[PDB]
Amino acid sequence: STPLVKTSVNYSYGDYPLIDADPHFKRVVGYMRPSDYGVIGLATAALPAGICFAEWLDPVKGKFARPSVKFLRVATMLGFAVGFGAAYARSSLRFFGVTENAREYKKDEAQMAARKAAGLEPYGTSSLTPELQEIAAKNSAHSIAGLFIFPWFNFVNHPYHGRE
Amino acid sequence: YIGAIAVLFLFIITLLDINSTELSVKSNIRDLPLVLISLIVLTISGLMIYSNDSILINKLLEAFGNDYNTIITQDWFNIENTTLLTTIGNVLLTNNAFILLVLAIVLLLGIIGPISITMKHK
Amino acid sequence: MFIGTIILVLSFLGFVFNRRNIILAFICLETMLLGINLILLRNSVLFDDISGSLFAIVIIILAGVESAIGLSLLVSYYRLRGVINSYGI
Amino acid sequence: IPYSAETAIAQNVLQRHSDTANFYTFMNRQYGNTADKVTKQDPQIRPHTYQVIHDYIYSCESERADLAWEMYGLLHKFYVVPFADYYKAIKFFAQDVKRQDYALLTFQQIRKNHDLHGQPAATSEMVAFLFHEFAKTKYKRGIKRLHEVVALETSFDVNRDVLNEMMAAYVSVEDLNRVQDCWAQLQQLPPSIGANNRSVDVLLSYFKDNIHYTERTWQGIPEFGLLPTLENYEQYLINNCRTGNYRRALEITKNMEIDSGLKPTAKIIAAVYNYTFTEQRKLEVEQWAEKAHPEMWLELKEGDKLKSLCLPANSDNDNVESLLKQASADMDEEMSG
Amino acid sequence: NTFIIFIILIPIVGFALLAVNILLAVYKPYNEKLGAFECGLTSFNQTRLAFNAAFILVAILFLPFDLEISTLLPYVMSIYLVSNYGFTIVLLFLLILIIGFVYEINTNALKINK
Amino acid sequence: RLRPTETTEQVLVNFTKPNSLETVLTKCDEELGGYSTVNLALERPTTGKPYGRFFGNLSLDLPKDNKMVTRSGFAMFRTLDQPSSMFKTNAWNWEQYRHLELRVRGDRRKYFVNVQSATPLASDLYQHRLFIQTPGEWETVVIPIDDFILTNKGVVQEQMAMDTANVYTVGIGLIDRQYGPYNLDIEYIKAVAHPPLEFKPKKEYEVEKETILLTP
Amino acid sequence: MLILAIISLITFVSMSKLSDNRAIIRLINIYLILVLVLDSFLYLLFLNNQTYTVMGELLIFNSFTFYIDMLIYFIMIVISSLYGYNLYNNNLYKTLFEPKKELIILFLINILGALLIVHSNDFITLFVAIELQSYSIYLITAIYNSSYKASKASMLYFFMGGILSILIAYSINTYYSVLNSYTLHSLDSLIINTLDLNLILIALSLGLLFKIGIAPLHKWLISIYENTPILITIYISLIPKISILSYLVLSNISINSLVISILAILTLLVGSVGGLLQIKIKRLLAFSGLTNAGYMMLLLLLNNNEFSYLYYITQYSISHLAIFMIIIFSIYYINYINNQYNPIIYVNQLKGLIHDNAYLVLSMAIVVFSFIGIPPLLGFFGKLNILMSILNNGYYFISIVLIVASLISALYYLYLLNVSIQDKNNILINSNETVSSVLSYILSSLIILITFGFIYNSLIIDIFNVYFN
Ligand SMILES: CCCCC/C=C/C/C=C\CCCCCCCC(=O)O[C@H](COC(=O)CCCCCCCCCCCCCCC)COP(=O)([O-])OCC[N+](C)(C)C
Repeated sequence: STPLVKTSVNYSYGDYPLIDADPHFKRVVGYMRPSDYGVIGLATAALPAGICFAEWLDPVKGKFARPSVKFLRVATMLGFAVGFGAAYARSSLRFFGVTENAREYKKDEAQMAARKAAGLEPYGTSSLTPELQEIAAKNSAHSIAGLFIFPWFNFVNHPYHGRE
Repeated sequence: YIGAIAVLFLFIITLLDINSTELSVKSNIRDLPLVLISLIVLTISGLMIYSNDSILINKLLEAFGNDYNTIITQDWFNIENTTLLTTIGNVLLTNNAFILLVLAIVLLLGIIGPISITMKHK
Repeated sequence: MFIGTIILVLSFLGFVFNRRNIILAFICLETMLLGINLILLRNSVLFDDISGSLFAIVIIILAGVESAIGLSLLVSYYRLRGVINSYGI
Repeated sequence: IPYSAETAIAQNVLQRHSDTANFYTFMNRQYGNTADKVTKQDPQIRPHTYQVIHDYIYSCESERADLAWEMYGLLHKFYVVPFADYYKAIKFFAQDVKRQDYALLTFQQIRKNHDLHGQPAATSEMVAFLFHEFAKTKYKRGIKRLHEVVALETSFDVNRDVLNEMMAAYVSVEDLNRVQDCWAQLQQLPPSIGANNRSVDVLLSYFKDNIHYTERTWQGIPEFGLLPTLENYEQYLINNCRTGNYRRALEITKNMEIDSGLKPTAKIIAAVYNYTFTEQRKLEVEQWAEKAHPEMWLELKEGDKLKSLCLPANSDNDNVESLLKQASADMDEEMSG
Repeated sequence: NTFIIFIILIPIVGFALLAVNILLAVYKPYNEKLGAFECGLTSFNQTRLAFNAAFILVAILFLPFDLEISTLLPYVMSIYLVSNYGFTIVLLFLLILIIGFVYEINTNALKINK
Repeated sequence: RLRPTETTEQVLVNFTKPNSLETVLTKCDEELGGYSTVNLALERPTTGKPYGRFFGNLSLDLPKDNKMVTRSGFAMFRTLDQPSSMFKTNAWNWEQYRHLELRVRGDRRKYFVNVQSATPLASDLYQHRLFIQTPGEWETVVIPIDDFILTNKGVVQEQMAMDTANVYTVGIGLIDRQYGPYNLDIEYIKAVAHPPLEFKPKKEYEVEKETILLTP
Repeated sequence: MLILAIISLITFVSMSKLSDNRAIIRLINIYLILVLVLDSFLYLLFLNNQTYTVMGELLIFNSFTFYIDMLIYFIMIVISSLYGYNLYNNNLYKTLFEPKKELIILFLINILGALLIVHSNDFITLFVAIELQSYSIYLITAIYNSSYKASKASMLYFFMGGILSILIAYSINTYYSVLNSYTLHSLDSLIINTLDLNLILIALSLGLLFKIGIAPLHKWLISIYENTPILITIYISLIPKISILSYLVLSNISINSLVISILAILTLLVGSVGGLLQIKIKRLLAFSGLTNAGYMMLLLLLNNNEFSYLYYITQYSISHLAIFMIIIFSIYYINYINNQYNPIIYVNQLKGLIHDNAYLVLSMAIVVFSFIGIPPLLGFFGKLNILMSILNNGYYFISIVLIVASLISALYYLYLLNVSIQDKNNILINSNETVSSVLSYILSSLIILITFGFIYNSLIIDIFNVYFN
């Protein structure tokens, strides 16, 4: 769990304190606000609603025909996908100290306090060699900036989170 | 390049021959004048150097020579039986895994495209 | 590099002149890619660096995909499928 | 086997069991793999096993329409089929139940035999008929297929009748270029053989929503040396009605019997009522009818021919001309069956 | 160095190709009996032949699929060094390729005459 | 202004001129071992416009002097192949015509309008039959450009659109599988742009009417 | 968000009928709309011009890349709306604008290639993205292969782009041979001063700029644009140009380049003068794009040009989409259709359009004036930013060439309006069919953006000053 290269300490990505430069996927989902789940449901209902509204505005074959259940289900799955991506990005920018993250900061503080009390490592221990840990951290560093393009999440318990 | 690319080249050409379909041979004399103009321009560009060639052609002169042999030294810093393909796999799967995924999308394109432009759907 | 650069030069000028010999032009594309790969591999060997060889294999894969797409284009262009659809719907 | 037994044997297989798989196997034992080219049994010698196939071929319904195709194939491989039977099969495999793919292939069958074997060639009567059948189901694929067959034909040629139905085929698929192309070829022909009432009938139907070109088409009829017919007047009345000219339509119907002597029919008067989309203008249509055509109206009330489709109430938000398109488009479906 | 070789080699072989191509300027004007092809007559009576799109698709798609397979060779040579991270990357690579394989299976693009 | 010229017509086979015949060549099956004959005349009589004459015999007998052939008996004429030497255009541009009109007296023979245009293959031909409606009298038969059917070796093929930007030659030929003399008198062939909709028979042919239009 | 869309489209389109193409394209239209409106908050990552490196230094991420990315989604939404939504509900318009089964997948893969071009930080990633975009755009050009006019353009574009990509790879490998590196992070002021790698970057810029078609290699792409279907031409003539020009702007490898300046002047002159010699709409718009490309290439000669380039590329994208959509809408008001793929060819076919749809002609007049640069439209302000940037660096002859080119181009721009405001006595063969409400709304939104985007000039300037400095 010993880092191999030097990393920035308490770097400020915004106007809020840094919680985790490269938070884990389970970490990001666990630190998710109810508003983010509201966003997920909003998108999950919006794509089918968007399809229905587009059908109402301009029917495909002239006559108004509601889309078949297959299109509704595909739109529901894609809506859950886009909502989950937006929620993950919002939680990440909370971790990056860009938006308001006071409650997340307090939960993070209590969490590593409990972990240190239990006698564990701060960001986990891995199945990967330290070189692979560094490669994973360098690949997944700030990968949320490309949410428009590709999905990529940190599934490696690497120590390169930019904290003390 | 041989068992796939060249095989497919020869396959496609053989498809053109069994039912004899001679390919029409168009005249390139249409494009010859532009080649004339461009190549004369390039020769003139190489020509007005003249005096400056005495300090530039010499670079190529010692470039051609290369009359020194590389010295090969041995060391024992390597213990693992690592070959070139192993290093390729390591870099492509860890350092440049994103490139591997984008080439996966490229192969996906190479699968989809021929299907899209070769068959008439329904 | 000598051999790669000269293959590239010869194939490039074969492409520029014919330009209407689609079989031979596409062959020249393949040979120019081969000539570039040779230069890249030689420089990778000289520098003892893996990036040259990695880019070489990437160029190989891209060249294969490009060749597949181009041969599909030639199939569509020359109507290799044949017709014999006479007396049919 | 003896011929007399074969009559009852074959009759039991098809009409009583419809065992198509068994039916194919039986004849390969009597005549025997006619691809061997040894027998071409003449129906004229004994049209008994020929008839039972001929009866079941021309009796299949929409569900069994596929089955009629296989039985047609055996009828031609085994027995020589008269050329006059081609007309019945083409009309059967098209204008009879549902299927039009076999209409083209039946026409293609005449072509293949004429080119290779030497059978008598197809006449232009089928392509004129088969265009008309294609212009009923809006079959875009068959029209393109048949056109290029016509464009490279060394047996029959294009005449007045082919162009008329070819033009009608293109109106169904809405091809503004091909429609004008066929009109140029008809126009450049002498009126002796050329632009007829069928030509005007298609041409008016293609200008159904253009009042300007419908009118100039109407003045076209006197120039070509023609007198409008009852089927010709009806579409003109529809076109005037569907573009909001309700009032002008009545004067045309009122004065048509004076001008031409062609008394208005039920399919004319019911058409004017159907395509008038104003509740008061619909009333003025049924003002002369009670006192000029009393007997022939009364048989339209119980036949459900009259339809009271009109324009919405708070519909002044949209264009009136846009309403007439939607009202007439709905009315076209109601009169399609 | 490659640029230098390129630039100086361009004029020499360029002029050589220019001269050898100004040669065909007039040659074999193909005065062969091209009369039956400018009319539309056929003299084969046979040799129709056919090629289903699936046949040429098998031939063409041999190449991208072979590239997909041969891309697995670098992985099996470093399987232990990149064990779990590389295992996940190869799983994603294979799933992406199987997306295209599913495309070619569902489309039934590769089924020869039925 | 100074833009490329736009026009509604382009004469392909003009005839009606002292030279005329220099613009076209002929090809019968004498190129093969066949016995069909082709010959192009030039008639310039009075009380009318001078026209070309395209006659001959189309004996379908096979060439009993060789064996690799299977079917013979053609006779055609075409415009001279487009001279593309070093600098000129290369071919014809038909991107603003959509029609080709030709004025001709016909007979019982079945002629084909043959068009040669740019194509990846060599022997591809765009051909549409010349429908002679009125035999013995002149008719301006119009053929839409985007209705020619692509044929290679005489076989209908994958119907891809003509390359109207690059057209080489236009001609009329006989591939009719019937014996006997043939004749066809042409006096022009031109490609004509889209005509606006008209509702009169023609100005060249007319029928008795009231003549509402004021006389000049 | 794009990879998942590509995978889901392959899976769904595999198991769908041909009639579901419109519905699938609509689904992706709303999908991309929600991606923009719901994930737009990611712009908070780039306060004070903060920059990130992603995927092992293989990708770069900043406000410039984010803005080009969002613009590419907006353009993709508009173009995909042009395919999913039916302009007129009749069989003719059914036939003309019918999407292919794989067209949406190819579109998204080409968008992915363009974005990877914009976000590239390494020459290996740059080349891979270039090859992805090139193969996708070849397949886009060739997917309508029922005509020889389109087939010749497809084959020419394949071969010319193959030569260009080979030249790009050769330049990249020469750079690697010189420096044993594949990234620009090894280039500094000392590196440029000490060693002569300028020619390598000139060759790379040459190969990249020829892909979008600057002079003297403009004729092939102009022929391709002329011969491809117009719904394909609207896409193939905007997105690759945006990707290449954005990569060139962010790379910043052509400071005060004599070769780049001369080629930009040549491009401007050729585009302006050759436009005067055009009677076809497609060729005229191709030369218009050439002139705009020359204008944007003039911005490659100086630093701190992010605002001017961004403003000009956004306004040009909007105007390009608007002008092609106006040409598409005008198809209904002509008496005949040239081809199934290109239904309108000559500018003369638009003659008298003011008597069929006066407001369509008004919108076209607005977009043409914005192309010319008449205030207060967005085109004038983009050209003004270009002029300010070039005068800040002392390129006076370049400014004179720019002004002369604009004045010359105004002639063939007003050619369109003068033809369209004529009188056509030939009445239509079609009447009263209603045009699509969604596409009409999108066109009107584009026109209103062009007309009244100058309201937010100060707001955009402040946002740029706070997010790019
Ligand atoms: C509900 C979420 C929907 C958001 C989707 C946005 C898609 C953008 C797409 C296509 C461009 C259309 C015009 C965008 C305006 C520039 C915004 C900006 O301010 O430009 C700056 C950079 O200025 C520049 O360099 C030059 C920009 C050139 C603009 C040229 C067009 C002028 C006319 C447009 C005026 C807007 C009219 C709105 C009427 C209500 C980027 O700002 P930023 O990176 O800090 O993030 C912005 C925060 N955002 C992401 C929430 C929006």
